Amino acid sequence: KVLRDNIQGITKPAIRRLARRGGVKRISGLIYEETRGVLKVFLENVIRDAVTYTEHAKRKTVTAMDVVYALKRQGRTLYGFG
Amino acid sequence: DNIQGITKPAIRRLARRGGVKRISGLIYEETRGVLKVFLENVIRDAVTYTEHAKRKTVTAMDVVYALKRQGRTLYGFG
Amino acid sequence: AKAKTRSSRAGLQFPVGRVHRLLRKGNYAERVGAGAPVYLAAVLEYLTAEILELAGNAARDNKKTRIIPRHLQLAIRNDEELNKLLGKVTIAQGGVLPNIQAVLLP
Amino acid sequence: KTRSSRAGLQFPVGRVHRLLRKGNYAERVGAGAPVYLAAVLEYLTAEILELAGNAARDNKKTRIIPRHLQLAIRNDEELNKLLGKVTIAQGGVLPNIQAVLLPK
Amino acid sequence: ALYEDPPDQKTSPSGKPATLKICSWNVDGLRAWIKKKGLDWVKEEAPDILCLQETKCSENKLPAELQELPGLSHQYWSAPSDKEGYSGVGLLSRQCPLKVSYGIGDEEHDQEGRVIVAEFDSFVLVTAYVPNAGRGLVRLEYRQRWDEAFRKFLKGLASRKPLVLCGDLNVAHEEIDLRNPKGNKKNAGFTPQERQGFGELLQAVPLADSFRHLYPNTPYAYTFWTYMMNARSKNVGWRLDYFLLSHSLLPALCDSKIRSKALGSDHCPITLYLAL
Amino acid sequence: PHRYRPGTVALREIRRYQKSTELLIRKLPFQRLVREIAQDFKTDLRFQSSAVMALQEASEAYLVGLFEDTNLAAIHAKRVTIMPKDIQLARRIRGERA
Amino acid sequence: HRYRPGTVALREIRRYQKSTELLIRKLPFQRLVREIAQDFKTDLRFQSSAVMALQEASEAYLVGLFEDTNLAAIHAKRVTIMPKDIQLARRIRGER
Amino acid sequence: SRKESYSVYVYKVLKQVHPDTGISSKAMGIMNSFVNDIFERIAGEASRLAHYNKRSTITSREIQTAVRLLLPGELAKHAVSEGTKAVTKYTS
Amino acid sequence: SRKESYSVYVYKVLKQVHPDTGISSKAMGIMNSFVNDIFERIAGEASRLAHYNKRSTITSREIQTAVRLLLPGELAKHAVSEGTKAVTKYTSS
DNA sequence: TCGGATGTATATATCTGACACGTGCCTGGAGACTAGGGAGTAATCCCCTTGGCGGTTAAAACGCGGGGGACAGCGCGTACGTGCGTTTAAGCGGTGCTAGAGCTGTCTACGACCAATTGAGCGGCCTCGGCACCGGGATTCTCG
DNA sequence: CGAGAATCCCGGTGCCGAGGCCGCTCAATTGGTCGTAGACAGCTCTAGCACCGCTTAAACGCACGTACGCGCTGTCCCCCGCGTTTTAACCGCCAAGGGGATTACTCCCTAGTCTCCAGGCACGTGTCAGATATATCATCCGA
Repeated sequence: KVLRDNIQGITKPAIRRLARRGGVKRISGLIYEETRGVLKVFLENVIRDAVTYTEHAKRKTVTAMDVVYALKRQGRTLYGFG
Repeated sequence: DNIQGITKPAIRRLARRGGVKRISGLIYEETRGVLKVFLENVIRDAVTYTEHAKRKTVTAMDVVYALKRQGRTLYGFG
Repeated sequence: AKAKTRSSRAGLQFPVGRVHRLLRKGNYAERVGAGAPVYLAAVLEYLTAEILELAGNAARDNKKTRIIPRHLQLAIRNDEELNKLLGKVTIAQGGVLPNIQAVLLP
Repeated sequence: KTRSSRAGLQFPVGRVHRLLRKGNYAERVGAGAPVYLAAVLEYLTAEILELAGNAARDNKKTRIIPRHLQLAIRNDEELNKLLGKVTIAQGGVLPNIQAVLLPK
Repeated sequence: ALYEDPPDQKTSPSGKPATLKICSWNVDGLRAWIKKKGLDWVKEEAPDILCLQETKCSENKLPAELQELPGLSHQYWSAPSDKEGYSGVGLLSRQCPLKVSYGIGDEEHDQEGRVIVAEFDSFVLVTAYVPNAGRGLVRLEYRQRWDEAFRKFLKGLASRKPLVLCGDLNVAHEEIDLRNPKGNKKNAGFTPQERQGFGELLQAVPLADSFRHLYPNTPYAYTFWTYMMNARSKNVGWRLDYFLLSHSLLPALCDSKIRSKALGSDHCPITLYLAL
Repeated sequence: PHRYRPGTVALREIRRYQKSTELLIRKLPFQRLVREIAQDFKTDLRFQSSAVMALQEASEAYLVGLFEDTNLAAIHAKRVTIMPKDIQLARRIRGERA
Repeated sequence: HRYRPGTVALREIRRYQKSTELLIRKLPFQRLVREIAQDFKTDLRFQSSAVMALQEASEAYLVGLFEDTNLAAIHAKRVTIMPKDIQLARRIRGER
Repeated sequence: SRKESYSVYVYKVLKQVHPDTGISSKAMGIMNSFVNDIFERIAGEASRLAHYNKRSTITSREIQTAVRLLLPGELAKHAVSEGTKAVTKYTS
Repeated sequence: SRKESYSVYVYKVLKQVHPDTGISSKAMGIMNSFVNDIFERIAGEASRLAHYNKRSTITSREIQTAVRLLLPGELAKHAVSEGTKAVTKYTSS
């Protein structure tokens, strides 16, 4: 089953809550459309490396370890998974 | 205090290559601190490398290693 | 003979033997010195003790006895030298340190 | 005879293989790994040198200097991604004046 | 913008066919021009006589492309003795001239490499690279003295057989002869002094401007375009290269062409058709 | 009847969501987004729940850092309202787009 | 007869962009490096290539910082570069 | 597949530092990853030092220099002091 | 004693791709540093890939995956294609 | 609208010191043969992911003031650039002089490596106490 | 300044996982050997440092004009706070199947060792690309 039009699933209130946690007080309307692209790009970059890692090991499930290594490649170094 | 050796025209010229048309009167005093901090950061690692190598001559390659550890990779000296 | 572990011999708490085994199997160099695992274990236990002490202080501040990732994340961010050692590291389910810019507050 | 000539390359294969073991990267090194890596390395500089001189021949010179390598790398759109962090000795800088600064 | 030179007229006003084709070209570095394969163009044009200016080449350094063309076999060359790499002129001819000489009176002492005189059966040919007034007019006074000397020299010649003068006369005579007249108010090539010199040349010798005689009101017709600012692309040029003729030769005049498309210099060739 | 002024609720909320440590993004939409992104590279993959949680946490950390940086940029320009050009500035100065 | 303020400044930017020179007097920089390194270890000997490498790295870092800060100042609807802009660029680059 | 994590050792260190403080499983995972990452950094820098100085073994001096390179500020000063004290006690 | 450098091979490649261009000594030193750095990056990534899978060999699979990981899109595709061509060329004879 | 101040495309004449090519030889690469240990293949099973159904409701979507902030426009006055005479220190050229970097010759200590062995550490199973929460009341902020 | 909303506190409840316990490991430790590497002494040449003198490019202090940074005002527009209506997330529940670890076996690829030679690195050297240096408009400012 193939999937379509899922980037809109990251709703406006979710962006508002993330921005509030970041510590902003007033948000312009054209921010939502910018972040749904920024996060898309970041996710595309991480998933490419994760899929490469899982494909090399001749696996078919993206283990959390693969995502951890993909993150570490770009200098993010998530702590708490494996 | 040879941070005074980095003269106002030299800072101005670095800014010009960076592409700045107008410079305020406080950058000259402010950028010397950034430069000093930056050097301290690379001079410490270079001296540590030399001290470990039990030499006392900070060779250029040690400086290259010191830059490479902080991400500022440098080509041309080895 | 009587058996005394190097972890006990050196007066540390981390296992010197496990560090030694990881150093050789890790392919870092074909020869491993005698004192290298001892030195490395001492440094590791020092750093762990420091971060755990700060986390415990933060937890006791919140009137909680247990240490949860939120406490580790405040302990890491509030200190300055730990923060630049772990500048490019994020703690899962750790939250963010509460600073709001003063311009925003009347 | 030489392995590089057998595989139709220019970069050495024996030297790469010697580095691959001496560098202590793994306990065993495969036979095809040096050839693959030598091919990749040759392709990379084939690309850098191909760009660098055009960037030299456009300026009426026949000799490549650091400036031409800096221009060729910065003008590219993915080679810049590959070499974003590196700094080339006296490589100068791309000529880029921001618009406001140019008086309209 | 632009200019298209009209088709070659090859018969005289009285209906006689052209028998003589002369091409003049400031090649601005003969060697370079040959590598710019300027001789391939010459072969296509197949002139009877070829006059070259600003060769910047002493005779010992002429490319072996010298012999390449059998038809132009009588060749005469001149270069300055103490300014090698500047000036230089040449004259190449299908038939052998009766007489050839160099300079305008004292070449043996002031070997300038600017002027060749060749006498043929029915006319005398002079080709010249007139001294530039220079950037900032630094050598304008010299140019004025030289113009006078040249006028007097040519007066003597024209006193016998009819004269054809061709080459780079380094002046745009009137406003119609360059794209930017006031833009060149005091610039070399368009000073009042140089323009007056050209007028006196026409009146004193006397001579007629072949191209302007045939095309008196035609603008945008140039023979030089500055290399800078791609002025050749934009047709921002000047008419600096001429064929000037004795009045007695006007009945022999078929056409005077500007070969705008021929590359290899910052000047283009000009070509004269005469019915002799 | 009683309505708060335009900044009070906004600040109550900075504080609550800067104090707490939940995920802040619904799990199912993010999982579907991750699956859709991953289908363009290798067909018929099978993610693990831990992997999706790790991706979620990394995304939240990245977005919060970006929002903090662009808020600093917006304050620098004598403004309180965050604008897209501020986000572009933050991304440019780090050196991500360019 | 003075050229207007925009004309000479950009005359300088274009020259200083194409040049690939060193732009900093070598002896003052060498003295500064020795003075700073005097602290960590006493009586050091600097190889000349080491000083040259330090100078190259310093020039690159300062030029990059000045670019990033010109963008910061330009965004604030201003052409003059101010110290607040440098401080903002440094904090954003995560270098503070 | 035993995993051999740094759980027991970290728990012992807490009990030493704070005698009456617990630690949850998520915090245990954070501490395990922290320890692994620091160990990897130190070992990698030690190997790089050995290779740079044409050496072939990792003596305690390489570890000391790696610690001095990685840890910023006073942390380096106290880490090297406690490490050398532990080594000195071990030798004798 | 002796210097191990890629000066000869980079000169040969330059001759092959540009038969009439020379290269100065500085640009030569930069092209040596570039090759050394790329070698370090790819070899380190291959070693790490081998370590993760509890495998003790650096074969063509680890190299190709590391090349795919490091290099950006078009460079990755072209490089892996050319490397596969070369390795098949070698194993054929 | 115009007079004066900067880019500015080709071409040739020297100086040079720095690339490009002989060259020779020695050192590392290449060819052969062997052992054996790592890796690929094969079968299994179980547990972990996928999918699908229903109920519940917290959260998202939408509409509507309205008020505060983004933005355009004017003014002003002070900071900066711009040119110029002056001084000052950086190059640049010797010149010497010694710390010490770099290489080589012993060999002794030191770490790799193998045969036992046992105890520190890991897996499965309680179990009671830390902690989230609801229920309620008291406390603090806030805007008209 | 006071009514109303948001927040902290006081406490009983029940829950689930943190911590302890016990059995069973398997790898860390002892005790030996043995090859080698790097510790140490010693030597030679190299280049880093200090000095001196001359040239002159550049840094500096100074006036002056002007332009742009910042403050202020007004306007309008658009984002927030709240209320009402979806609606899709979330929890629980189930089944199902496939693929990810496992053990056994085999085989073939590479490390190791040896001998032999050619290519590539240091060294010399003749040649000429690059650096000037001299000649031969068009366009864009300040007035």
